[PDB]
This record gives sequence, structure tokens and C-alpha cells, in this order.
Amino acid sequence: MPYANQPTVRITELTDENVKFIIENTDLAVANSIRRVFIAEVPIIAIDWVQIDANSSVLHDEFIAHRLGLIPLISDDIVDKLQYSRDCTCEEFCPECSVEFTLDVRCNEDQTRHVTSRDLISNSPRVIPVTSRNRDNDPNDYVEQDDILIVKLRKGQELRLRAYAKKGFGKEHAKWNPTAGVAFEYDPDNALRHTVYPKPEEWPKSEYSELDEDESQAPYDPNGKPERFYYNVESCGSLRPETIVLSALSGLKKKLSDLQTQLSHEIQSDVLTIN
Amino acid sequence: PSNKAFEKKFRFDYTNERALRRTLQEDLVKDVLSNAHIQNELEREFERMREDREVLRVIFPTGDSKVVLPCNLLRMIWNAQKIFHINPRLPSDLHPIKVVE
Amino acid sequence: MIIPVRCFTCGKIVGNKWEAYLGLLQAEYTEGDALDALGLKRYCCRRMLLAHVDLIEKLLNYAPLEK
Amino acid sequence: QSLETRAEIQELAMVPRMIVTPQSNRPVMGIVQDTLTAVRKFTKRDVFLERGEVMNLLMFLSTWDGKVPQPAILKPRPLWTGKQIFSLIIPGHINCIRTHSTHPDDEDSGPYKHISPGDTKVVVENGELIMGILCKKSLGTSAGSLVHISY
Amino acid sequence: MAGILFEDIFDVKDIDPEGKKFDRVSRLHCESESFKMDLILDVNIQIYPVDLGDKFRLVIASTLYEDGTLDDGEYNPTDDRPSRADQFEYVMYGKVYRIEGDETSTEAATRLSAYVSYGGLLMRLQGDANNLHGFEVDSRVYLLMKKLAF
Amino acid sequence: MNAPPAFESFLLFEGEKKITINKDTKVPNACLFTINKEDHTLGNIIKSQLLKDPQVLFAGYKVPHPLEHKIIIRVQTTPDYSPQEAFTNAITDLISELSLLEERFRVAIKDKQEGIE
Ligand SMILES: [Zn+2]
Ligand SMILES: [Zn+2]
Repeated sequence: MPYANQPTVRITELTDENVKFIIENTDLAVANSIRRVFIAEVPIIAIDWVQIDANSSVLHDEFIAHRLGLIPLISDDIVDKLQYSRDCTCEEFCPECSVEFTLDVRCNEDQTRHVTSRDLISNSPRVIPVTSRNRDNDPNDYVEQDDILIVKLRKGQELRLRAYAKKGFGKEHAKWNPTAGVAFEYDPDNALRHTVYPKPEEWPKSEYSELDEDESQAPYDPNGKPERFYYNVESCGSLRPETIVLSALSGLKKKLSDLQTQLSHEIQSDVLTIN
Repeated sequence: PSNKAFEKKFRFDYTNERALRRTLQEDLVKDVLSNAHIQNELEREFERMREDREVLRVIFPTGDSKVVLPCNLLRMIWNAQKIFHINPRLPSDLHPIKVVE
Repeated sequence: MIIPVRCFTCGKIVGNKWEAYLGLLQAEYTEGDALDALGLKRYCCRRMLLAHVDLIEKLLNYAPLEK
Repeated sequence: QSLETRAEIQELAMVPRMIVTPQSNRPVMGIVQDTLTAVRKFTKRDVFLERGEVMNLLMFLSTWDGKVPQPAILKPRPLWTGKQIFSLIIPGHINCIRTHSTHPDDEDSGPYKHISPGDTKVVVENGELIMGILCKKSLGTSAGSLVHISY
Repeated sequence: MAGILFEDIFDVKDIDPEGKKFDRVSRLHCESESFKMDLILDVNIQIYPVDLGDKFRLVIASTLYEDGTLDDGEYNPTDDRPSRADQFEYVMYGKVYRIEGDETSTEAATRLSAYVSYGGLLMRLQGDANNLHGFEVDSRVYLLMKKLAF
Repeated sequence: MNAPPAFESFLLFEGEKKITINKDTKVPNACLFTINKEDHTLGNIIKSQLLKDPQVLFAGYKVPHPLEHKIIIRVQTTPDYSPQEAFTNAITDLISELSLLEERFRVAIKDKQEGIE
């Protein structure tokens, strides 16, 4: 339609972790809905079935199962071709809808052993390993760098289990969050008066509020509308930041186009003559 | 309070003070100013009001006007005025005897 | 009982930063600087680690991990 | 466990009939807590709403007429005052002056100080809130609250 | 153009009486150039920054389209009829709820005061030759402020 | 265990339609859409695209209850244009802005940034 503006983007900054950008000339409802997709709708792989062969550790089993689900997983190369479990024709699991992990550790040593993310092995090809320590010429590598201490073991304890990771999205459980956090900010100088400051001098100025380097603090304009939203998406590490954004928009496109097909389905099946 | 004040606010005068009497407020009632019977019946009404005022002073010696009663007649008059679109500056259209009976 | 994978409030993974922290405190008495080097910016992620108590260490010491 | 006791309950002890208690002919139940604070804050006549939010509030209302009211400010841009949207919520056309006794003004001699409307005192007419701010004395378990008159 | 009930250019005596105030509303105290009328009016100071010392032109009408009823109003953005008092800078819609004047003795009906309510924002006007246009019923009044003169 | 299975928050049931349209009994050219298993994310944005259109007289949505996944969208248009077509255009236009946003973001990434992969 003629009244659609088609927005604008600017990437301010990009790292292996963060992606920080500005969206301009669009609606808040778009900005807010797109921020919500970054959390909930972007799909990923995380452990979903844990089968415990032997567990002599001082942590109870369901605790091991909890810590273990929550650990992060690379998915970028494979999260797309993977299908959803319920949709897949197979009974239980298969190579085509899930990937398998195996963990086997025993404390035969006199010193306390730690159980870590590297000790967890993918029966699936090393296309989808755990996040830490793989093709890592990584300056983030410090001391142990176990990514997670699944448990500690004293001389005699042992741990054997199987796990099946599956594709799903954050609306269903928090283990599937593809974000470390999501900053969102709009109209930093409070031109539009969406908040009303009592004694405005008592508030600090963000890094976006510099435009009024002065201390005049918030010049008013009532003919304005919300424009130019600032973002900073931050990667949990399990999916690189730009891929989070591109997959979010596509998923949102997929969800919208589908609602259009059902709305079409109303005009095709049960001919739209009710109203 | 004040017997004189009660008399002033409640009594329907007939001597008609030169204030467009009979044609101010009321409409055709200027035509029933010559009625003897209507004068005696309202004068009878005012006679009941002095006697009621006397009994009511015996019932509530303390002098409180707050009593529990049904309907709330005053709010109803307001509901009545508001709906029929009654303009209080426009002249009346009501016969006093219709009211008393 | 051992530091949780991912901070409650937001999600930033945090168990990985525990072993690193005991090393920094041994080196320096700068809890401010220690938390900073680990990258724990915002304080929700910071309370997580700053307020943890590693009970596991006393717990492991019983001889019978066998029952 | 039968239609017979279900009939008896529906007619005698059903909640909506239990509003005004025969103990002291007043509301047993009124608008309480946050909503009560939120009503005061909403009815202050410095509150203005733009087309987008008014429609959403209209949307949450049940027995809405279906017609959208004309905003109390036409230009430069349409705005509805808070009293105006509260006034769709009042059923039919009940009436009551006062029924505020809010801290406001100058008890005993301020209203006589010519009625510079002072906005404090609440007046509703023909089912529309004309002026004032709603509080526990207007909305609460009061003898003359909006809620009592509505019943 | 709408039929005109009242029309005059007013000058502002004060913008903050007693001082109790609020914010995003201001109470004007005014005086008419015909000096036979007085006025009090609340205005949205946030979007229409008025100031003391300058004469503002105000008009009041009960209609917009030609000279007839229209209070059915879903204000309806789609109307394009140039009947509108649209060249005016500030417009408010409301009803008149109360009117007052000496009404007891001989003649009485001396001058007149009218009370109006624009959605909770109040107005008070005093007059005499404006008696044909005042009510304590009938909604549909529009308050137009324009030009702010020179 | 009186808690519902988490998938039910978003998974469509085989005995329920994705969208339903019912006519208003009060005023003409109004319509009521029921969207099942879809929260504020879809609803808030479709409300805004409808408000963006200049021929929409009224647009709004309400999610009747937190615990029940369902939203309703009511729309009212001028006595000339049908509310269904406005809804069709509202998504299609929204599809167009988001596609252009995805295009513009991707090309923006195509800037000589060296950590794109
Ligand atoms: Zn399968
Ligand atoms: Zn955190």
C-alpha cells in the first residue's frame, strides 16, 4: 500500500556476541513485535530427552537432567534442515528429526573430577557440537573453559546417560532462548513525553541521549510520533547474532503468510458470505 | 428553622406580588386565581402542614433531619426533570389541584 | 549446589565463569575487577555469581558417594 | 445436586443480588485497590487519550453502544478526555451530585466562594460524568456511591 | 459555514488564578472586548501555548454542516464538506449543563451567566444578549478559538 | 498434575479453525475476527496496520484471558469498503514491509563487515 514506508536499517556495531543496530521510519508495534520474536519465535536445538544409565553422583537425577537440558548448542548449520518432532513420520526419534548425545564419566582418580561440556559427545557428526572448545582459536578461552560444570565427582562416583536434542522455540521453554538479552530503546531525549519526569535534572543521559550534549534536558514536540528504535541483540552463543535476526524476520514472515492462507481458506472453504 | 422562614418558602401566596404573578412560572393558572374553592383547599393543605410540622417536632426532639425512608423522592424528581427535558426557566404547564389530589 | 547454567533474570550463561572467579580472587582482592574481567556487566548476571554459595564442596567430602 | 436447589440458589443467594446489604442499606462490595487508585488517576481532567488508545479501551468494554463518541478536543488532533471515556461505562442514566467528600478544596466555605467549579466535587447527569474525580467515596461501599445508585 | 450562536474577541487578564493548577491544563481568566461579558475557560496549555497580554478571538456554534443537526457524531474523518470552522486553531466539543441569572423579582432576568462542560474541561461565560443561546439542556456546543489576533 | 502441557500454548488443535469470522449485530460494516492460538505478537501488529489505513473507522483487539490462547480482532470500515479486504491488505502490506526490512538488513550486513560468518 502507498502508506507503507518500508523502514530503514543501520548497523552500528557487530561482534562475535553482540549485534547493535538502529531501525528507523517504522512503527513501535513493529519494533515491539519483532523484539518479541527474537525471544520466543526463533527456533534452536537443546537437549530434550535424557535417559540415565547409571548415576552415582551426589546430585539427584532430575537435577542432572535440568542442568543438562539448559546447556547451549550450536545449531546454525543444521537448525534449518531439521524438522519438528511431532511433524516427523517416525515413531519416537530418528536421525532426521533429532541428534544424539552420550556422556560417560567415572571418578577413578583420587582428585575430584569435573564433568563438563567437552566430555559430552555427539553421536551425530561434529557439525553440531556443544558451544565451547571445538574449532576455537578463541581469545574467550580462559582456565578450565568447561562452559558448564555439569557436576563434580569424588573417587568412586560414575555417570552414564543418553540425550536427544530437538528443535523448538522459546515460547515453549526457556532452554530454547536464542538470546543472552535484548536491549530496546526509543526516543532517548524524551521529546514525545511517553514518560513524565518529576524533576528531570535527577535523571542521567544514555549514550543515545547525546544529541542534546547540553543540559537543557528534553525539548518538547507534540506533532511528533515514535521513530528510530535502538536495538542491541546479544547472542547466547548457540546461534550467531545476525542469524538470530534473519531467522526471526523469516519466521515472522512464515507465521504471517500462513495466517493469510487460513484467511484465504475461509474464502475458499465455507465461502466468505457470513459477513 | 424559623416559623417565618417556613411560611415564606412553603406558602402558595394569592395576593400576587407584582412579579408577573400568575403568568410567571405557571401558565394557565393565572385563570384559576379567581377560584374560592382552590384557595380554601390549599389553605387546608397548609393547615395540615402546620399540624404535621408540629407532630414531627415531637417525634424528633433532638432536631435531626436524617431518617431512613424508601424511594428518595428528591432523586426521582431529578430523574423526572432530566428525561422529559424540563427547562426550569421556561414557564410551567401544571395545575396545582392535580398535584394536591 | 553448584552455579546454574544461565542467569535466571535474562539468560546469559554463567556456570562457566565460576572456576575463573576463584582464581581471580586468589590473585587479587578486587571483587569489582574480578566480576568485570569475566564480563558480567549487568547486575542480575552479577548477583548470580556474587551471591552464590557453593555447597557442593562440603557435600562431596562424605566418603560414601557409594550410597 | 438438583435443578430445584440450583433454582433456589440462582434466585436467592446468587452474588449479583448480594450487592446491597440489609445490614446498613449500602453496597457490600465496591471498586477496590489498584483499580480504585487507577480510577482517580484516570478521571483527572489533565488526562488525554489519542485515537489508538481510546479504541483499545472501547474494545475491552462489554455493553458498548457501538457508536464511537466525538472527542472533546477536535483540533489540532483528536483527543478524548478521561471523563469522557469513563462516561461510556456509566449504565443507562443514573444521577448523583456530591458523593465525593474528597480532601479537596475548603470544606464548609469553599463551594460558597462562588463555585469556581474547582473541579473537585463530582456531578453526573443523564448517565454522563460532567465533572470531578472519582474515589472511594464515589465508587466505594458508600451510602450514595455510583455503585449503590446503579443497583 | 456553521450558524453562529456567539462571537467575540477576548483579552486575557490572567492565566493562573489562585495558583493551585495542575499541568497540561490551564485555567484562563478573560475579559471581552465588548466589555459587557466575562469568561473563565480551561484550555490544553500543552498543545496550545497561550500567553498573557494578547487578545484572542473566540466563537461558539452548535453545528458544523450547513446549519443543522449532526450530533450523531462518530466524528467521521471521511466528511469533506467545507462547512467546517476548520481555519480555527483550537476546537472543543461539549454540552451546556447550567445557566444562572437573577430570577425572582420584577423583570429580574438581569444579565446572565452560563456554565458549560467540555468533556470535564469547564467554562463559565457571563453576558446578557446571549440569553437566546444558553440552556441547561441540549448538548452539541463547539468551542472554537482562533487566530489569537495581532 | 493439573498443569497443561506446554506445547498446547501454540500447537493448533485438530478440532479448531485457525480463524473465524462473525458479523456484528449492532452496526453495519463491522466484523469480528477470532484468531486462535495466537497472542499479542500477531495481534498487536495487525491492530497497528489496520490503524495505519485511512479508510478504517475502528480497529482493535483483545485477548479475552491470559490462560486461554485466543484473541479477537474487531474492525469497522466505511460504507463502501469491505473489512475482509482491509484485513487481507493489512497482512500483505505487512508482509511487504517485513520483506523489505529483511532485504535492507541483509544488504546492510553485506557492508564490508568481516564477522558476517
Ligand atoms: Zn523423526
Ligand atoms: Zn542476567
